[PDB]
Amino acid sequence: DNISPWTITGFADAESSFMLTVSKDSKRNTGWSVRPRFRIGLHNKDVTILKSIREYLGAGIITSDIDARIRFESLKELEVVINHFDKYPLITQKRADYLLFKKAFYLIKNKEHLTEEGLNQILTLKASLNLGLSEELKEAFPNTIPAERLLVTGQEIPDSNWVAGFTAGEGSFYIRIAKNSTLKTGYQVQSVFQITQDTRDIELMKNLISYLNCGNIRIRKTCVDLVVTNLNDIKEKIIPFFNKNHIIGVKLQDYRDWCKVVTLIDNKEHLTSEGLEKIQKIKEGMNRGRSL
DNA sequence: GGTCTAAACGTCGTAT
DNA sequence: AGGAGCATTTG
DNA sequence: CAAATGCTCCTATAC
DNA sequence: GACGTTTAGACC
Ligand SMILES: [Mg+2]
Ligand SMILES: [Mg+2]
Ligand SMILES: [Mg+2]
Ligand SMILES: [Mg+2]
Ligand SMILES: [Mn+2]
Repeated sequence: DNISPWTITGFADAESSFMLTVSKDSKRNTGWSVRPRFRIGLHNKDVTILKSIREYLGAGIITSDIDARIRFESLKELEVVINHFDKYPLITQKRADYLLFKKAFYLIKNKEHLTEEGLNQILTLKASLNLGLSEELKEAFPNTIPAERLLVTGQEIPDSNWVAGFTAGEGSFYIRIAKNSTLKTGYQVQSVFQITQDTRDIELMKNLISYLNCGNIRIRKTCVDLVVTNLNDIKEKIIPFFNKNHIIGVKLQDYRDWCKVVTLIDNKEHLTSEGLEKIQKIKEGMNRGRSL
């Protein structure tokens, strides 16, 4: 069963990397090797997420050693990647990374990089890309101005599957058991839904809430969590949403278990000892407690 | 004051 | 998630 | 040859 | 990402 282009970019907003590697190479005429890359790497457990992305695009090399990756490094394969994101844009601050990457891509594809002028222009871009220029690259190209980075603002969720894609990456479905004397069982049971993202996209988080019509912002010193704790919102909004917009990967099974636990809470089995014991068993085979 | 939900407040460690 | 470079193939 | 791409190993904090 | 405890205060 094929994936949706929107869950792809959603997941890519969450997990993907756009990269430029600039390495010394005296064999080249500038003395420097310049290449672009696009990659997603994750736990071996989710090889099959990459496989469904590879089936979709018909491009990309998949590896599996200590982790599992899908990479696009040739021009032929990057054309496919750029055809994708021009048609289905990113909406996090990764958009800015992408626009820099795309800039550098054209330079390279057009061979404009085999040139002092090009090489320099490509560094301005690298300087503003993800982690910027390293201490040694800063030395090799002294006082090179970082290219202007688009501050990505006022973004509207383009498709509901974008959310399913993004929460497949940054989302979490867990059950919170709290030691509390004032409950007959001695514990509080709660269903929590969560999305996490660096504070630079707090704007985006704030209207995911508007999009879903539920949840609270939580700033932890920074990061931002979108947290839904309200049981009714989980019952009427979150579950039916993800029932329509499918999570991909192993998280699907955590979602199912979680969803099963919501029913139990809904039927109030969490207020009886047998209920609590049952939930604890499901919960312990869930997220961090699942296996091979 | 008993029982409970919501959510504020808190932290660990590795998948990404 | 993000990084860098040696190894090998290409034209 | 020199340029492109393959392959594989290093780093570390946003989730 | 996912696990844990404390606090505000609703409802009976
Ligand atoms: Mg991320
Ligand atoms: Mg994950
Ligand atoms: Mg990082
Ligand atoms: Mg993460
Ligand atoms: Mn992530």
